[PDB]
Amino acid sequence: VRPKITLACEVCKHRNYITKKNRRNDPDRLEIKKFCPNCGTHQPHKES
Amino acid sequence: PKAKTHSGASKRFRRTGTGKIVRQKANRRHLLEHKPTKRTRRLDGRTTVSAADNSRINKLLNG
Amino acid sequence: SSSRNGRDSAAQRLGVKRFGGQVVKAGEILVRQRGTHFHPGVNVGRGGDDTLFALAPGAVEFGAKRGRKTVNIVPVARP
Amino acid sequence: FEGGQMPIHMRLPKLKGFKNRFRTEYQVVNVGDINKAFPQGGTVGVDELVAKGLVRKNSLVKVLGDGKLTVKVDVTANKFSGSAREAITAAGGSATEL
RNA sequence: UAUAUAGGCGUCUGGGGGGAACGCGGGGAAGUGAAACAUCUCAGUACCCGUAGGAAGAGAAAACAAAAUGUGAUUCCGUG
RNA sequence: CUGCUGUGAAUCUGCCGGGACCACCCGGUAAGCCUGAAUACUUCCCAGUGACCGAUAGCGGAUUAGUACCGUGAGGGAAU
RNA sequence: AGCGAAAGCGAGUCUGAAUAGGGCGUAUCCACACAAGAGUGUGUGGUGUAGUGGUGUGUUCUGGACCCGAAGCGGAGUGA
RNA sequence: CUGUGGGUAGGGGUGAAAGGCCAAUCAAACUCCGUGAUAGCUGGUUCUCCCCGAAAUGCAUUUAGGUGCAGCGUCGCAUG
RNA sequence: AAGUCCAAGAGUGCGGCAGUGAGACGGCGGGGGAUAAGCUCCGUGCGUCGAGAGGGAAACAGCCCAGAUCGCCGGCUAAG
RNA sequence: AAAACACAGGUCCGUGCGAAGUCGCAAGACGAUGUAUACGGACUGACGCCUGCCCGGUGCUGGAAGGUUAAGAGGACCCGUUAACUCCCUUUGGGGGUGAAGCGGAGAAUUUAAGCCCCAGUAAACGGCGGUGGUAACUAUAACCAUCCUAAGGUAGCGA
RNA sequence: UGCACUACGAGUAAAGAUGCUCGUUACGCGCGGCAGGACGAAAAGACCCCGGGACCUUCACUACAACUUGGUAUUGGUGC
RNA sequence: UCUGAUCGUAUUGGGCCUCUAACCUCGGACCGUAUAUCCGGUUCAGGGACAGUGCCUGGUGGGUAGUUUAACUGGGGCGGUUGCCUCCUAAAAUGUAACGGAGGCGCCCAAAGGUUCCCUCAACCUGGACGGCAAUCAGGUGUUGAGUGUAAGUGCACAAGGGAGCUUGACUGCGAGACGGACAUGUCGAGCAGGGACGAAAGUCGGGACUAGUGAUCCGGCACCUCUGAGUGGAAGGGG
Repeated sequence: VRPKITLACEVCKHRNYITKKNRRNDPDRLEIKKFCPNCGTHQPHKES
Repeated sequence: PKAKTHSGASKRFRRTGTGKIVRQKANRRHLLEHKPTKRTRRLDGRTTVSAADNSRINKLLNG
Repeated sequence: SSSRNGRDSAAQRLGVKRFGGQVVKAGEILVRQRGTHFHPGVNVGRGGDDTLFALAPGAVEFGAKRGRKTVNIVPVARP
Repeated sequence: FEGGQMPIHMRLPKLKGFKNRFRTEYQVVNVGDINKAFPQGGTVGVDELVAKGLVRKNSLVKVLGDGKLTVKVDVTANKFSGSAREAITAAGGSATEL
């Protein structure tokens, strides 16, 4: 009902974060701006 | 008969230049989602083994 | 019979860790609490779990500001 | 044995890394020791260092610049640290890596 | 059952069994330890089988090492 | 490296070994052998040794000793 | 001679784009300065760092492991 | 019913079945060996005196009559 | 800030060696019990026994006095 | 020493005969110098009256079409190294993309057994063998009213 | 069979005393008897619990002995 | 010959009927052999390419074997419990037991996080339409009495409670001096690149008012890495 989701950077496709959403409340792949360390700037991060 | 070294201790502990026995902290292998990065950093790296366990760790490492 | 009780959490060892007059480094935990029984005072900060710690060094001083017990750090002049 | 609870040699993680079977390790001698052993300077090879008792007899010698160099030395070691080479040159000597 | 054979007759030559240890080749436990236990250990131990000899097995690299005009059968010690 | 089961190659532009495969590169020419010394042991014999025992010790056995005795037996097994 | 997981570098090293701080090391101690009073640092200059072989002793490791004691387990045999 | 001579043997025999009998022992005989099995258990552990001197708590524990570490003793150093 | 300070034979740190980890009763504070138990579980820079002789409670580990270095056929006392 | 075992009698099951079963690694043996009116096994236990219902669970005995289903030479694809292709720097050589022959991996489609799933039997196989409650069920009672659930509801007989 | 010139009552005590307290009783030593005590002897309680065994059971686990598949030795003219 | 019904050969396959030669027969007769229900040679008669066991393979498998079948526990069993959080026990620091008294927890968050800025909630009428105890938004009155996502507390009205704007501070990467700390887990993060807004300047944030919402190590997965790569090149594998 709330899986461990892995957010990856859209630019480098580095799996950077592991959060938990609710698959029901927010079924769509989560999109939030966080910075990959290797990129440096906050870039859009999406579920794997 | 040579004194055999404990393999597990040999693999989990190390000595520094001065001789301090160092170890990595537990709770950093898996189930890392909920752990705040502050806890993960606190657990990161090596620390000297506590004085209480220093004796038995040294005995296991020497023989 | 059988009692439905028998449980209790591990005591968290709360309370004041530095009392008024104790000199502390910049960062020492002055109090541990669940709410804000003590509110942070001058050069005292409040942490995530409501821990009062010293933002600056010096002696702890318990006071009251507007009917709220407060923990302050008064600087200690180097002699 | 620790009473049956997970021992300290099992509840702690194994230290990270590998030992690198092929690691090339150097017996090191510092330029301060070069000074102390050779106040006269001169050619200082692995044989000279071993004779003066600064490195093991059959080993890859490396030179490090920890002390201070004040004499002309023609050192010859498998490798030289940057500081060791710099001090060897500054003292009017030469650092032939061989 | 026919060239032809299993076998039968006669003669020489050997074998048989014992032996404490060591050898080689096979089979191969369990108590035990793992503070339980099965992997594992015990242990290739005990025991068992087959076999030698004064010794035996291995032995003269289609080897090992790594760029050294490297060593050059095996075995056995010390180290590693 | 090896056992049992199948499948099963070429003979030097061959084949192995380098802990899978290469312009590779090195080691070289297996699938048949015999080979002393260095090594292990002491039933037995000889000459010695002991900061070994000294008759409840030392071999079980200084005398009858694997005897007497016990057990159907394997076996156990003294005392002096 | 350490740091690190090694290309490794080396009185430094690891972490880190980030001379950002920390970890671990540079025996120890003394003086000089520069700094900051966040608990002291930074360099500079001094004396120069102490292991390692026997061996005693106490613990300890592998062995029977201070000594005695099971019921039971295994191997090979003996018994109707 | 019984004599004599036989046969069946240990995870096996035999059992008009009692788990009975299998050499005064049988819910797996006996002897030797593994073997000085192992036992968190019980017992025992031998001369003296001088100094100090506990603990029976905490945590954890396939743990609760065991053990690890801490607490408390002692002996060395260091601070004083 | 003093006191104790030719000592408490103190505190702290690091090492060698531990033993202990079954506690008992008494006073006080409490839980369980019936605000029974010589009950049970806690707290107590509380005590004593444990590990403590001596005097008193008659006898009587835990109560009161009092902590035995030895010898006196000396004296003063504690509880009583 | 019995109420237990056995027993003669019964029933079921197995067995086409170096049988089944058993001792054996095996050979061989017993069974049996026997032959289905014989053997082995299970239960019951003379004899007499009888052994009523149930094959749902589990065994056994047959198999209904499927599905699942190891061991293989079914070996797509993919992956390693590279003869070689292309291009960048850079030019007395290393940076990407494509990459045959091969040899070396991991290997999917497809592929057929038993068993399982599944259908029918089997209770002298292990085992099962209720309610209603509306009746006069007779108010000693066996059926009857017509009722839910399974596979069925304990039939005769006996019973402190 | 630790002792011994081994009383009784009420007590106290590890809560059932020949051995301790305060009393009571009792000349020493035997002999024949009886069995109330010495928590009498016997057998390191067969109960209970804990630890460990063994054997037994089973839709406990893991194995192993006892049935199907592939090709191997089985084998082909012309077959479908 | 390209989509393509049929091609005839040779190679190799699932299956059915078989020809006998493998192999089998405790079916017969012979001979070794005077003795012989042994066995093994010949032969005949049957099976037959099955069966048999060999290797590998699936199933059934207490038939046998080795084992495991927890502790606490006012004896043991039955029952109950075992980890975490909150309270009282708990003797005004910390801590403190019982099979003591009570409850919660193995979650919810993409907003219920961050940040800026605003607001206060209960309880009664002058009074109201269907409108009642309770709706309204009736503020008209009334002093912080409700509400905190969720147990309990400690807090919160200054708000931590109620609203909106933007946004993704789980600064993720690097990390202060410090501290909470039998051995195995927590509080601030002052600084750094890169952010978030609101804005306007100043400004604050390392998920939540706080303490539960979790599981060491070992083993392996999966991504990225300027790490190693058993002669060298890669590769496998390993490492971070």
